[PDB]
Amino acid sequence: GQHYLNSDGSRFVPKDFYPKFSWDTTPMYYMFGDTTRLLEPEEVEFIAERTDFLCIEKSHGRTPLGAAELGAKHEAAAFKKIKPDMKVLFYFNSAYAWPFTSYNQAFTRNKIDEHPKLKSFLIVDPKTAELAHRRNVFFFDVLNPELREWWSTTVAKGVAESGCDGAFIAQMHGFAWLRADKSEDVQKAMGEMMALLKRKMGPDKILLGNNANQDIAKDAFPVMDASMFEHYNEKLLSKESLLQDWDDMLRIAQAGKMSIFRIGVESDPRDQPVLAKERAEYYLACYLIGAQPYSYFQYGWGWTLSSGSLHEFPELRKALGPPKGAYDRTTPDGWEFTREFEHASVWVNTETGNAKITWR
Repeated sequence: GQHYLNSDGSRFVPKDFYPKFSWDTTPMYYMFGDTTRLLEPEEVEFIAERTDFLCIEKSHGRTPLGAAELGAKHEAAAFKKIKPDMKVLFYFNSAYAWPFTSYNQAFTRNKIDEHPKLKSFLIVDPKTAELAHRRNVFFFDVLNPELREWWSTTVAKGVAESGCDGAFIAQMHGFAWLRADKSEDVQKAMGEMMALLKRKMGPDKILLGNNANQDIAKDAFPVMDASMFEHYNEKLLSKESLLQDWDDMLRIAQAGKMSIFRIGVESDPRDQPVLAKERAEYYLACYLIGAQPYSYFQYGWGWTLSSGSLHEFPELRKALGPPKGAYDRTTPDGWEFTREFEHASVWVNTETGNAKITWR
């Protein structure tokens, strides 16, 4: 047991800048933000005890501090005072120009016309000859080389100003459905933009791409250090999608990269804390079937500070230990899966949505 082993028995060799990893208990990732407030010291202590790897969300602290990158800067420092080697990621969306950081402050109806260069980075709706938008939030255009340069420099600036250890990049799609005849070009452009960002952050920084297991992200995946399975709808939680998650987790590990297996109970078929606490065994089991070295579980019912990060899910603190082998599909075409760890036996039926982890 001298080196962490992927489920195929190959050795996983982490990069020197990766977060800590252990099988002692369930490996965790946390992700949260609150527009209205910073974390209290006691909340920082709570989360720090439970993870070595987290991300501050897109609006955090914007009201008290005036800009969301200042929320990130504040929490990164607060966490690192406790655990200096905690890894804290800065969030930035590749698609929606959320106007919550100072960097994106111009992307509002009342300011964007005064910033013609920034405005020129945005997608136009042909039906109106006006900016495309979703509820008054504008759309970056990844096909615009000037946008790729500006955005990648901006994210690197946010990482540097906030003292974070890398970036969480939301969205890989580049609004391809708005220019479907250029879908392949969009995929390649996303790769180019991610590659610019990876270089501009400099050494020892983590690049995590949300849903970068998907085909649309194939040109971006090589430069990523990590990828998240967001499970953003019921379809992505189907028995077939979970089997695909497990395949993808192995492929990501074989590439030397990290995965985050994230669950939001908001996509469960069924009061959110009660439901999430009841369903934790099932969703944890789904992660453990496929878990790999330098993979992490995230659990809750959303992305705000109140969406689960501050609740105790007791299963996540129980002794786990290294896997004894890859999972077994109990019957070759059935939907029962098992896996044995040093301190636990995992059983899940992903067709019926039931599980049992026997902790030993």
